[PDB]
Amino acid sequence: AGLVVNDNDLRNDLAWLSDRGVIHLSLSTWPLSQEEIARALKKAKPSYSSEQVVLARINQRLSALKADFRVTGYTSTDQPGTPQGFGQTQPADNSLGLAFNNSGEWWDVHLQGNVEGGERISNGSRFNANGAYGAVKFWNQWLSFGQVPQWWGPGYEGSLIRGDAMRPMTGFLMQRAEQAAPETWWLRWVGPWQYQISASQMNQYNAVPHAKIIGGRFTFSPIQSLELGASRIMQWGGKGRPESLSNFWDGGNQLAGFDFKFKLEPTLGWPVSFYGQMIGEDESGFLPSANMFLGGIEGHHGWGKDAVNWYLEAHDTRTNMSRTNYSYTHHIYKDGYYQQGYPLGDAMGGDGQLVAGKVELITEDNQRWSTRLVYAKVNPENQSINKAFPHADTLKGIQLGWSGDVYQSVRLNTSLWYTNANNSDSDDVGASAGIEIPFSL
Ligand SMILES: CCCCCCCCCCCC
Ligand SMILES: CCCCCCCCCCCC
Ligand SMILES: CCCCCCCCCCCC
Ligand SMILES: CCCCCCCCCCCC
Ligand SMILES: CCCCCCCCCCCC
Ligand SMILES: CCCCCCCCCCCC
Ligand SMILES: CCCCCCCCCCCC
Ligand SMILES: CCCCCCCC
Ligand SMILES: CCCCCCCC
Ligand SMILES: CCCCCCCC
Ligand SMILES: CCCCCCCC
Ligand SMILES: CCCCCCCC
Ligand SMILES: CCCCCC
Ligand SMILES: CCCCCC
Ligand SMILES: CCCCCC
Ligand SMILES: CCCCCC
Ligand SMILES: CCCCCC
Repeated sequence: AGLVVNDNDLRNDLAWLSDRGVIHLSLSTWPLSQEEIARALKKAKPSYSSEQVVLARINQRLSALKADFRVTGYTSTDQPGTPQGFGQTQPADNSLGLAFNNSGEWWDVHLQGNVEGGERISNGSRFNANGAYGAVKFWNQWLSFGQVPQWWGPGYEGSLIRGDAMRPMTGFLMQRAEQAAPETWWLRWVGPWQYQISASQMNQYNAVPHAKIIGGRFTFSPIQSLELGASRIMQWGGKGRPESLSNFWDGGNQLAGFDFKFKLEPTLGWPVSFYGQMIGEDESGFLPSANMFLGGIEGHHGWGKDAVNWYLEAHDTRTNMSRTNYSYTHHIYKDGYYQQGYPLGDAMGGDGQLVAGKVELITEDNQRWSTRLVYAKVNPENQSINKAFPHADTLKGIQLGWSGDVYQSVRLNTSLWYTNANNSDSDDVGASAGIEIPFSL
């Protein structure tokens, strides 16, 4: 029960089911309420065997994720050269995680400890409690405290406003549990809708210590084919900053924009969707300005009993696809829209252009083969505020992956990549490998 933070295997399986019309479920605001996954599963309409295979995997995964005790591990030769997608940015070359889990009807507790080797992202200590939260449920709302990662929007490679490519921040978070449409007769048109609010404290944020990220996101689906999102973030507070309830208003540094996802299955019967996101650095009342852009197209197919996932996605984190040295920059918050050098927005940082494609096959067996190509111009102004991509570079890379159960429930995750670069700080070739061991108590 409770929150379900960024998992990549889960998301792709849910997205497959959703875009094929077998379930109806928003996947553009993480973490997801499990109670909302459960509801969509109870009104699931499969018609192929491939679809029953994927379906059965959903609860199996949530059992894995929320097992009483869970040991996780990651090791690698080096940092990947290209930026990584949803659920795929590791903060160190070598990691080891121990988590105690417990949840019920009205509670979710995830006590997570991590120890690290060969830091990529800076920290106070090689020990940390990232991902660690406790949550309680009341009146269909989940209230959470901890270091919970989020994902805001329909993109697979990044969120332009609140992503994953950075250490999760300590704070409060609130959400609907079940996300049904409003009962009120004159609001029933809105459809399934969801809010997320969060107040967080930035870590080691030099230029203005203890800076807060306060934010809000709203989504709704008026028709099964269209989801619409809105989200806003303000960088606020800190040492030498106004921190009054008064100064805290909306009328700091702001980011704000919209996203959408349009499913084609309900009309053309194609298990294909397209999506977009537009976040701006300034706000013209109702619309944003100084805009970063993101768009993509995704498909989801059955083979025999196997499943195939693919997406093609383009990002532009310049200002209006031309102007540089303003995206993820600020004049008060001078370290920019980054924690410990790593972007709170898109994995690239600001002023970046990115096209990426990914295909993956998933066996009945639940082996998962993947292939990923990417082209990326990054940090053209060699901005120090971005430690993810310190230098102006053009990246042309390929990344292969394999996921599979090795022994009973012990799962192994490998990766292998090559990156053509002009001035990277990481080996042109490398390989990583992760492990998951769930235990009962
Ligand atoms: C003390 C240094 C951190 C511990 C690193 C352990 C990494 C092993 C992961 C194995 C996965 C195959
Ligand atoms: C000492 C740390 C080195 C860890 C490198 C392990 C990478 C193995 C993955 C192989 C996949 C093809
Ligand atoms: C068996 C009941 C255990 C409930 C523990 C939950 C306490 C953590 C809540 C923190 C949310 C702000
Ligand atoms: C039923 C279809 C099975 C064929 C799958 C072969 C293609 C996977 C290639 C993986 C390369 C990383
Ligand atoms: C079972 C489908 C054929 C397997 C193709 C092997 C290629 C090795 C890719 C390894 C990626 C980590
Ligand atoms: C029946 C389950 C056994 C599967 C074992 C697969 C081992 C893959 C290891 C490859 C590491 C590079
Ligand atoms: C300095 C560049 C050397 C990179 C060595 C790591 C690559 C290991 C991947 C292949 C495993 C068989
Ligand atoms: C057996 C239940 C343990 C719950 C721990 C909660 C910590 C606040
Ligand atoms: C079902 C009653 C619980 C209300 C708790 C309110 C938390 C601020
Ligand atoms: C059964 C209702 C539990 C409410 C918990 C609220 C704690 C803040
Ligand atoms: C169960 C509460 C976890 C809080 C961890 C945050 C400390 C930085
Ligand atoms: C059932 C009425 C809910 C009120 C919230 C309306 C969502 C925009
Ligand atoms: C550099 C070490 C490579 C290990 C591959 C199994
Ligand atoms: C009853 C709806 C609550 C929304 C909290 C912002
Ligand atoms: C309460 C959600 C706020 C989102 C506004 C864009
Ligand atoms: C028969 C399918 C071939 C797939 C090549 C990647
Ligand atoms: C991504 C592999 C091709 C790189 C050479 C331009």
